This record gives sequence, structure tokens and C-alpha cells, in this order.
Amino acid sequence: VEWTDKERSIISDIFSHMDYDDIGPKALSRCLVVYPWTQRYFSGFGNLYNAEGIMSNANVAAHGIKVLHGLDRGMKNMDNIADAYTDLSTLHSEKLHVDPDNFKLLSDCITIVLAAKMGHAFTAETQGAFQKFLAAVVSALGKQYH
Amino acid sequence: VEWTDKERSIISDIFSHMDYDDIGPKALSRCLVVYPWTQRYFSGFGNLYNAEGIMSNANVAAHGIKVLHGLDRGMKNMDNIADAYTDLSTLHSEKLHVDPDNFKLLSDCITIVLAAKMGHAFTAETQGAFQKFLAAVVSALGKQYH
Amino acid sequence: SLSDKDKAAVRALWSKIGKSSDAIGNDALSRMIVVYPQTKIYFSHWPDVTPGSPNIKAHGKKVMGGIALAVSKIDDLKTGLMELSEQHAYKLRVDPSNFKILNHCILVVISTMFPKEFTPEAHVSLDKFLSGVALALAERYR
Amino acid sequence: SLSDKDKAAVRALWSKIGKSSDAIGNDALSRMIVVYPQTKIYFSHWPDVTPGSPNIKAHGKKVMGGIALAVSKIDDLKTGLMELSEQHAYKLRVDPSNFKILNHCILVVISTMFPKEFTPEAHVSLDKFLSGVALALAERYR
Ligand code: HEM
Ligand code: HEM
Ligand code: HEM
Ligand code: HEM
Repeated sequence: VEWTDKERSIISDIFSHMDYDDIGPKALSRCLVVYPWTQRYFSGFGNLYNAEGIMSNANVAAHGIKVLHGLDRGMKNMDNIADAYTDLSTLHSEKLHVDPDNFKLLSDCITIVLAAKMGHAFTAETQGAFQKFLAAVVSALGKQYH
Repeated sequence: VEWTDKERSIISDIFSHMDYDDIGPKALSRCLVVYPWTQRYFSGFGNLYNAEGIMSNANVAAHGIKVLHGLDRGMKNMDNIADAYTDLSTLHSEKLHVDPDNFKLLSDCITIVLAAKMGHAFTAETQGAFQKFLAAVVSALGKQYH
Repeated sequence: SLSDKDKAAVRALWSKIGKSSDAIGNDALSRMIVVYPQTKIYFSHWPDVTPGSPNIKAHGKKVMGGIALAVSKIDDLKTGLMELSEQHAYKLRVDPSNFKILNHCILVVISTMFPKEFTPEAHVSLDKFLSGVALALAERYR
Repeated sequence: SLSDKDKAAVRALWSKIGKSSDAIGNDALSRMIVVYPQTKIYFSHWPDVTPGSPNIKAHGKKVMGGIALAVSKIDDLKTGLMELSEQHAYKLRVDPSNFKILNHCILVVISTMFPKEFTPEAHVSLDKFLSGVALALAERYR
């Protein structure tokens, strides 16, 4: 993946205005409800969902903040995405046994939660650069799956 | 995509023993029947399918031979797949208007037709290197889609 | 398949946002074409394949009209969308793989437009619904 | 959905190849795990996750037993596979995205084993069928 300057500006702009403490938790909370099989990796935290069926565990949800900071790295050096995520890839695959498809599902959740917050500032071209970035990180995260 | 020596040997070995005049036509003929929307790009050749419903037009089928020779190029220099296919990508997108998803569908057809011919020589590890190669060509073919 | 919970969820959401279906469709089609430009091949017969072009705006109303019809036929989408399926399958020959791309764009638009309405719970049922929509639209293809 | 043409096509093929279902499943599971090694996470509790390992061979018979059951329930796969769906959804929590990966591997094995039987026409109906199988297996997931 190469990057135009406009894409670099868009992604930098998205992350500077992003409240990770809000976006992050909402996105993982949403993914655990829309793609419920993902709760398999947090099941041991216990006390995951509401009587009402919402994934109310702030602790588990707070992993979404770490995801977003995990995204910082690709964002900091977009010319090095693939090498940027080897230890993280190694970890989700070898220690966490996380299905890589789940990276796609969470990305989708991130995009939609971001969409809700930015509203009409989340233009087609913004969604475009942001999806393209997420894609590249996702791919890099599935590299150490052997 | 990087390549191990074993993968390089497997792919070279597959193409040296491949009868393009057989595999090629069978694979496109099969894809036009299993993924019938692909006939949209050949519809103008006319006389496409059998009363019996088979895609019997040798001419159209013979495009599968050109596909396989299109694969020669990536195979000849596997370290340059992405740059190898720019003019072909440009052509299927800008002149032919071909949906890139169709590249995936034909690849799948190719793999299965190859599978039928090689039989027990089409090992899991052979399928693996061959799919990985097809994937890389597919990706390179969708690059000039703008 | 959709549960009675899913159906209520989708009818209640639509009850709330259907008023904006023209803008939701304009916006959803624009996004698809910009974020997934390979889909423009199916629209290359239009003179303006640009976001919010008059062709895009007009077609956006039809798409969401089809989505209004799918809510209305939510108990039997195969039958409900049969004519739309035949259209896309034999007349237009659209690769059915593209349906989930527009569906994703519809979810993005609804979130931008109705953030407080498009809850995790609304999202899961609409997702299931849009998935059933794609499946019914694929009916006549092979 | 499957037409009467599709169903006959799938029952006639199975009628011909079911005799080899144990080898087809051994081979299909081995391929998935080697060509799509990320799927080994769902099998990492086995000591031998290698092609034709005794665990792989054994499980291969169950998978194709499930496929024999899907042919038998081909007129209503949702109901037919409901128990298998619940298994994969709540007990094992397998991402439903993986079903089409094994399905692809089943097609590859059948082609290698039954090249003259696995015609374009058999292939299109089996593809539609395996797709209906995945959809029914996804039933209990959300
Ligand atoms: C694709 C985007 C993702 C990114 C960038 C990401 C990043 C991270 C990071 C930075 C950590 C913490 C590592 C440390 O402690 O140094 C982590 C841990 C973890 N991740 Fe992810 N992750 C992603 C997706 C997922 C998905 C989709 C799942 C499962 C559905 C998942 C499951 C986990 C689990 C279970 C942990 C362990 C944390 C704990 O036990 O406290 N991750 N991930
Ligand atoms: C993904 C693998 C593919 C490869 C490597 C490939 C390669 C080629 C090549 C080498 C040509 C001939 C260009 C020339 O004349 O120099 C060609 C033409 C063409 N391709 Fe493909 N192709 C692929 C897939 C497809 C698919 C999936 C479709 C549509 C379903 C398609 C539709 C066409 C058409 C309509 C032509 C024009 C040929 C004619 O009119 O005689 N191709 N392709
Ligand atoms: C949510 C899924 C979709 C719905 C509900 C939908 C709905 C519709 C409707 C109601 C029409 C008008 C039918 C008529 O002319 O009588 C239409 C036409 C059309 N659709 Fe779709 N559509 C969907 C997805 C797609 C996708 C994914 C594509 C391709 C990327 C596509 C391509 C087209 C084209 C090219 C036309 C005809 C435009 C023209 O007449 O100039 N549709 N669609
Ligand atoms: C064609 C689709 C599939 C069919 C027909 C199928 C069939 C079966 C059957 C019959 C069982 C045994 C149920 C029981 O224990 O009572 C089973 C178990 C299992 N399946 Fe599947 N399966 C399919 C796809 C998959 C996929 C794609 C995966 C993951 C990649 C998967 C993962 C598992 C696992 C991990 C088990 C349990 C193994 C154990 O008990 O140690 N299945 N499957």
C-alpha cells in the first residue's frame, strides 16, 4: 500500500481528534454484541454482559483503548505498517489464539462507531482513507499466523 | 508476499507440467457455469452455451489459455508480481470493465480444475503454494481499479 | 435467520429513520463508489458517476425504496425480493459479492445520521437483516 | 436457495461418492489446516494438528457425517443442522467465516478424488448446497 499526502493528512487528522477513551470501548463493546463469538477471548474476565444483553464490562471494553493505541504505531509510520505489527501479530496468534477474521469484524465496528461520532465530517473520502489504513493493519496482524 | 524456495519449486513444477490448452479452457468454461454472471464479459461473442447448458464455445473458452499465459509472467518473476501486472490490470478495469471479484472466482475454478487433473499429486502443500500465488496475482490485478 | 426480536428491531428502526431514506441512499451509493471504486463499472453508463451526482441521488432513492420493500417483506425476503433479484441477476448481472459492500455502506450512513438510534442491538439485527437481503437478491443468479 | 435441479444433483453426487466420505473428510480437514493455518486455533487442544493425524482423521469422519446429514436434510437445512449450529456457535464459538473455507477445501478434495463425477453442473449445485450448509450452521450465532 502506498499513501497519497491527502490520505496521510486524513488519517493523522482522524487520530488527533479521536477520543480513544470513548471510541475504543464503544467499538469493542459493539463488536461483542454484533459478533458475539468474539466474547470467547474475554470469557475468562467474567461478568461480560448485562441482564439487558449489553456488554457492560468496562475492563473488557477498555481493551478497545489498547487496540486504538495499537493503531497509533501504524499511524506513526505508515510506510512501515507490515513490520510495525510483528510482535502484536505474534501475540494474538501464538498466545491469544485469536481468529484473524475477528480483526476485520472489530475494524468494521471501529469504523461505524467513528462514523457515529464524526457524523457529516466522516466523508466518503475520509471513510476511504480510514478503511484503507485499517485494512493494512489487519493484513499485517495476520502475518504471523502460521 | 515473500517466497520460500519450496514454494518457488512447487509453483515452477506446477506450470511446467500444466497443459494450458486443457486446463485453461476447462477452468473458464467451469467458471461461466458455476459463476454465470461472468458471461457478461463474453456475451458479445454469442453462441455461448449448450442446449444442455454447457459453455461449449471454444473461442470464449480459449480465453482461459490467455489467462494461464498471463499467469506465466508472475511465475517467471515472483519477486515482481505487483509491477508485473499493471498493464493487464489497466486493461481489465479501464477497457473491459471487469469486476475484480471475478478474478477470485476464476482462480477458484483454476485451482479445482487443476485439482482434478493432478489428483493425489495436488497435495495440501501444493494447493497452499498455488493459492498463495493466485492470490498475489489477483491482488496485483485489482491495483489499477480506481 | 431473523428472530422475532430481529424483525421488531428492524421495523422499529426503519419506522424512525425511513423519513430520511432518500438521503441515506444518496449517501450510501456515494460511499460505495468512492470507497470501492471497482463497483463503478456497473454504473459506467451514467455520465456522472460522482458523489451526489444527479444519477447517484436518483438511484439512491430506488435502492432505499428496495430496502423499504425488504422491511415490508421481512417475513419472506426470498419471495419479497424475487423481482429485484431477477433484475440484478439476469438484466444487470451484478456480482452478488457486491451486495455486502453496499450493505456495509448503508450501515455507515445510518450511524452517521442516526447515532443515538443505531445502537449495538439495532446494529446486530440490521446486519442480520441486510445479510438476508443480500441472500434474497442472490436468489435468481445460478 | 436450492432448486429441485440442485437437490437431485447433490443427492446423485453423494450417492456416488458417499462411500469415500471418511477419506474426503480426512483430506478436507488436512487441507484447511495446512492452507489456512489460522484455523488451527480452533483445534489447538488436539496434540497432533497435522495432516492425517489420528485426530484429524477421526474428526474428518464426523464432518462428512454432518455433510451426509445435510444431504438428508437438504429440503430444510436450518432445521436439519440446528443442533450442529448450536454446537459451533455456543460451545465452540467458531467464527462462521471459516465455514466457507472448509467448504472450498471439500470442493477441492472431491475434484481430486472424483474428477469425472465433479462436473461443472455438479460443482454449481454442490457449491450452492455447501453455501446453504454454512448458512444453516450460522443459525444460532447471533
Ligand atoms: C485488529 C485490531 C487489533 C489490535 C491493533 C489489537 C491490539 C492489542 C494490543 C495492543 C493488546 C495488548 C498487548 C499488551 O499487553 O502489550 C491486545 C491484547 C489482546 N487482544 Fe487485541 N487487538 C486487535 C484485535 C483483537 C481482536 C479482534 C481480538 C479478539 C476478538 C483481540 C483479543 C485480544 C486479547 C484477548 C488480548 C489480551 C489482553 C488482556 O488479556 O488484558 N484483539 N490487542
Ligand atoms: C484473474 C486472472 C486473469 C488473468 C491473468 C487474465 C488475463 C487476460 C489476458 C492476458 C487477456 C488478453 C489481453 C491481450 O489481448 O493482450 C485478457 C483479456 C480478457 N479478459 Fe482476462 N484475465 C483474468 C481474469 C478475467 C476475468 C475473471 C474475466 C471476466 C469474468 C476476464 C475477462 C477478459 C476479457 C473479456 C478479455 C478480452 C479478450 C477478448 O475479447 O478476446 N478476465 N485477460
Ligand atoms: C442493498 C442491496 C441493493 C438494493 C436494495 C438495490 C436496489 C436496486 C433497485 C430498487 C434498482 C432499480 C430496479 C429497476 O431498474 O427496476 C436497482 C438497480 C441497479 N442496481 Fe441495485 N440494489 C442493491 C445493490 C446493488 C449493488 C451492490 C450494485 C452494484 C455494485 C447494484 C447495481 C445496480 C445497477 C447497475 C442498477 C441499474 C441502474 C440503471 O438502471 O441505470 N445494486 N438496484
Ligand atoms: C462444512 C462445515 C462443517 C461441518 C459439517 C462440521 C461438522 C462438525 C461435526 C459433525 C462436529 C462434531 C460435533 C460434536 O462434537 O457433537 C464438529 C466439531 C467441531 N468443529 Fe466442525 N464442522 C464444519 C465446519 C467447521 C469449521 C470451519 C471449523 C473451524 C475452522 C470447525 C470446528 C470444529 C471444532 C473445533 C469441533 C470440535 C472438535 C472436538 O470435539 O475436539 N468446524 N464439526
